[PDB]
Amino acid sequence: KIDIHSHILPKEWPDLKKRFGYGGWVQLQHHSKGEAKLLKDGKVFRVVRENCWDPEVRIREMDQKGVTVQALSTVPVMFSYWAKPEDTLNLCQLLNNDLASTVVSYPRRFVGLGTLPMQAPELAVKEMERCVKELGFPGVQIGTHVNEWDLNAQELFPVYAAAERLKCSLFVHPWDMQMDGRMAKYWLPWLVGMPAETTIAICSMIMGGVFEKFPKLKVCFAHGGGAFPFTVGRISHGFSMRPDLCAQDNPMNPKKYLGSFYTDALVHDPLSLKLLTDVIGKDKVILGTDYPFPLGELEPGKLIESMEEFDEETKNKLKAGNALAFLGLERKQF
Amino acid sequence: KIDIHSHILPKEWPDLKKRFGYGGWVQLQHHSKGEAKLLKDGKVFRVVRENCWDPEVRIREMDQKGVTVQALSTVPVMFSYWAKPEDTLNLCQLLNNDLASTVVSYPRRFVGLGTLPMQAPELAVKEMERCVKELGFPGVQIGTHVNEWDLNAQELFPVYAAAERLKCSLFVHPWDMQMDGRMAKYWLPWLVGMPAETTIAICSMIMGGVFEKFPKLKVCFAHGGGAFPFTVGRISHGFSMRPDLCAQDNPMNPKKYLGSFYTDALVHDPLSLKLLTDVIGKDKVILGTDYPFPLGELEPGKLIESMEEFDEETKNKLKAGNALAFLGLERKQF
Ligand SMILES: N#Cc1c(-c2cccs2)nc(SCc2cccc(CC(=O)O)c2)[nH]c1=O
Ligand SMILES: N#Cc1c(-c2cccs2)nc(SCc2cccc(CC(=O)O)c2)[nH]c1=O
Ligand SMILES: [K+]
Ligand SMILES: [K+]
Ligand SMILES: [K+]
Ligand SMILES: [K+]
Ligand SMILES: [Zn+2]
Ligand SMILES: [Zn+2]
Repeated sequence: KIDIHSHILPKEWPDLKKRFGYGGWVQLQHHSKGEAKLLKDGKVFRVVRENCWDPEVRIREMDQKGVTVQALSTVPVMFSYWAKPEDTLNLCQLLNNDLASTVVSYPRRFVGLGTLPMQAPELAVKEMERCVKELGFPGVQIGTHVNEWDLNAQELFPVYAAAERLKCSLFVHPWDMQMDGRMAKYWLPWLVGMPAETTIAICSMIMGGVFEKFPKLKVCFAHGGGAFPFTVGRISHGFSMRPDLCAQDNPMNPKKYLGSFYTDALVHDPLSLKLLTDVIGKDKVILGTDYPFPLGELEPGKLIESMEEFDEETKNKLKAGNALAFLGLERKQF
Repeated sequence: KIDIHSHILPKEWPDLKKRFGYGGWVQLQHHSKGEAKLLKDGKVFRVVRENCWDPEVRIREMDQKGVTVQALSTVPVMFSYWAKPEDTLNLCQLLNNDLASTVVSYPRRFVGLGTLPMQAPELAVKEMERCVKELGFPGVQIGTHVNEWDLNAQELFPVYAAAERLKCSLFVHPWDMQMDGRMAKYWLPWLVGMPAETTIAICSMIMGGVFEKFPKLKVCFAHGGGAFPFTVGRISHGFSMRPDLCAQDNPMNPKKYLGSFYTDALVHDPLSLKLLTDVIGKDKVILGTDYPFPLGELEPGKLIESMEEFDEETKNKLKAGNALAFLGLERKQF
């Protein structure tokens, strides 16, 4: 029904080294029909298909797979938290506007998840205010960390305060793992580095008092919380054993916040999905696909259809019900 | 009945900075009765009790907790893979001999797992052969990586080949995670760094072809494999979707290796333990405690015994049966 985890790019965008005056950016080249390359200062790193930018193609594959709504967000490599703040804000506004146009073209099939200049919180609050009031976005997508800041950093608290005030949902996506060293092999940053990033982000928001200070803030973590649903016992036990190290910014045990945030259902395995629903809750698991990248779910929702343990009310919660709750929307997409 | 995961230190050892000519080593200083300080070049990093060195104290606690046998291994901070090879080997002789003398004093309560100078595979094979033949150890404890080498590195294959031949089991313990920067907070190196170090180690051994090339090698991973039982779906899926990044040293899928290695049961929560035996297998999960450190299990086997889902045959496999099969020992312990 609803896919909370899908990425989209504009059909094109200007040379960002020319626009801003320094390198490190991502561009897009239509080298042949139906395909395109993603470059970084000339060096290609991935090839994408038409479904990465063309909404016409996405709607076709959405009807084919049974998907009703896609929550569109940018590709996390575009976060650009490393750049100068004024330049990231410029890029965020470019990416957010293209999202708004794609959503208003098919308001029954798309919702928008914006991008924020997280390195400059005063600018990110303003761009969030524009994303909610003007662009009508139900939420934004942010990384699991912002340069040397984990999501516990006090500098980020005005952004959380604004998001809780604006009723702006947060989708926390892992990015900027170590790409070299020992991690330059076996696709380790994707297979292991990204789940570790999400686990760090969950712990950092819990022990940083984020969920405590902003109880109404609605957060969702990608890839089923990473390793958190399995390692929560170790984390919870460690908090109890060393409160001098873990209980200084927030005194509550991390298990208290089970049921205070969401994760997506992208775990590929039924055993992993059952533990996910068992630990996080049947009301806090949302169907996500990572469309259109191949590391995601090929048949959206097939893993939830196959679970004989879930009743039909629970399947419909993971397929679409929990997405509506996290986004703060109603059933207006028949 | 059997605890495969417990650490012990010698009561004393000389000034290592003077023994080897450089700093960075660990010293044990007794400041009070029943307590001692661990120093890294004068700076304390934890206070330990007498049960970390005194075997008499361990015996009393083992009787009171119901533990028949402890597998004694050194504390991973003593791995010393960063130092000169001939100096780390010097330390391995000191640690393994002291480990050996504690086993001969109570030979039905202890078996030894020696330490090796893994940064010099040729010396490691020598000292390991000495451990098995001259000292009688059924295995050794090694880290999840040796400097820039992961456990897939072909430089370490002489260690694996000697292990299959000598019938020497490998207990792989996470160590040398990032300790500073973003990880310097909330005990993250132990709560998140250690499980991730172990997940990387399982992936490197699988995708490096270690289990295929040494099918009789007996390997056990610590802390329930870290994140592997929960994220094996994503790891297996990422292997099939990108054979050009993962399948260049071993074409077999990671799922085919569920059942080719052991993990301990140190996962603290019932749902984590049930998933652990669902993925790794009821015959490949071993009771481990991390004695005497507080992050471990205070009452060994209490979690296993409380599992209503398990039959008595399964509980005995986790309590002692799987440890004996992994260590390759018979019931010489009454
Ligand atoms: N290596 C490598 C490599 C790279 C990069 C190298 C350096 C910077 S990005 N990008 C891609 S495209 C899909 C994508 C790109 C960026 C973030 C995400 C988050 C997710 O959906 O999982 C997915 N595919 C690759 O294999
Ligand atoms: N931070 C910090 C910190 C440190 C260190 C800092 C730098 C080097 S060690 N050591 C201890 S003592 C038990 C122990 C020490 C070393 C490895 C293991 C593996 C296991 O869990 O069994 C346990 N406790 C701490 O909290
Ligand atoms: K919202
Ligand atoms: K920053
Ligand atoms: K053995
Ligand atoms: K137990
Ligand atoms: Zn994604
Ligand atoms: Zn340990």
